[PDB]
Parts: sequence; structure tokens; C-alpha cells
Amino acid sequence: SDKTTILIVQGAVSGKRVEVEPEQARKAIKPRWPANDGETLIDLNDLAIGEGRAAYWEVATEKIKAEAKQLLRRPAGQQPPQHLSIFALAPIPLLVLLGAEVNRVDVDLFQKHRGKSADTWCWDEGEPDADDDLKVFVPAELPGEIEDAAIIVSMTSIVDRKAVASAIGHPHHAFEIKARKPGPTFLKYRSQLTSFSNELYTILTTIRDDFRRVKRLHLILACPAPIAVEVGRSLIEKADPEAHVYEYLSPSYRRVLTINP
Repeated sequence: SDKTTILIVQGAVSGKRVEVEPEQARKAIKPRWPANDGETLIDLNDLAIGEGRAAYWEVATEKIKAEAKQLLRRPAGQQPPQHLSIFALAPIPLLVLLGAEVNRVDVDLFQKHRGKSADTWCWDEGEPDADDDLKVFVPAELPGEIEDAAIIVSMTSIVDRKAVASAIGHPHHAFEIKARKPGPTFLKYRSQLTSFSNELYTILTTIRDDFRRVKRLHLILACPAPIAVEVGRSLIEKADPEAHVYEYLSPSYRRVLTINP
């Protein structure tokens, strides 16, 4: 029941305004309570209007970096926030960036539950069923001199390996974390987020220890917002090479930003 700082992140590249209802996030953090009775907001709607997609990614990347730095700065006469409760609905690559930018502070991540119409941002009570766990596929071939490794998350849908190969444009190893039943309501319990984090850590450790020629990571994520944040949080600047982050722009994947270039 300690104090926490609520961070709301909301936006979209274009189209309908995306907003997080702060009353629902406040309900989700109970029994904890919001520092200053409020939230910090990073809004990523209506950036670079009419200027094209690349201008959006530029403006939004700089805004995420500047706002994360501001969020972690000491206010006058106070300490910096010690715990973030993050409620995010935003483009996947920007949430990877966000997770990397707040990786030095303790965080609680949350999922907007579609289908759970009350306590929408609250994690579900209960236990996961068999359709709710993960499968992890790793390369059949030895690392060798391959310089490129893809980390694929097939949670909201199945990622097509051929589209990944076309987007990466290099011979590569692939590691895949796949929902047993992919879909938009797969992620419901906090234990699933913990499971995902642990499986990703094992993959990153394997690449760091055994795939030492790998000079580029390629993150292809079909996953809910907190999973994208957790992917970003799991990167370690000096242990991992640059991580290229892709968006799904029908019918293909496109590289949109790089963590630790």
C-alpha cells in the first residue's frame, strides 16, 4: 500500500484519439495510492500532423526520451519517483523505447483487459489455463558467424517468418515466444507477464553467451502494450547490440527505430 507514481502513455500514429481513463488506472493501483493524487501523462496523439510517418516517429521518440527524463528528475526538495505504475496504449515500437528509457526504476505494468469490462486495467483474479502459457522456439542451427538475431513475439497473432525475413534483409537466427492460443485476450494475469519476462531473459542470456557474433537484434512483436514495455526494459545497453524495432504495416514489417544504436 505504498505510494506510486502513475504514468499514462497514450497515442497512435494517426487516426482516432487514443486515451487512457485515469480513474480506471487509479482503481487498478489500489491498495497503493497515487503520488500527488494524480498522474504524469505522455500524449502521443496528433504529432506531426500531415508530415508523414517518419516525422511522427521522430517527434514521438524525442518526446518519449524527454518525458522519461523529466519523470525521473528530482523535483525541488523531493526525491525522484521510486516506483512507476505504467498504463500504456500506444504504438508498440514507442513502448519498447519507453521500457528502455525507464529501465533503471522499479515498475508495475498493466494490461487493458478487453472482455473484462469492469476493473478494466486490473489484473484478473484466478489462475491461467493451458491456453494461457507460452511456447519458446529457438534456432535449430548452431550460432556460427551469423550476425543477426530476431526475437519474435507471437502473442496477439502469429508472426509470419517470411515477412520477418523480408523485413530484416540479412541471414539470421530466430527465437520466438508464442502464446499457446494467440489472440487479443491472451494476456489476463500478472503471472503471464512474469512468465514472459523470464522466458525473454533466458533468450537474451542465450544470445549474450552463445551467439556472440550477433551484432544486431531485430524485435518483431505482436503483443499487448505491457509486453512491449517489458521487452524494452529487458535490454541492457552494454550487453546487447543495437536492437532494431519493427512495426506491422499491412502486409509487411518495417523498421521504425533502434534501441542503443
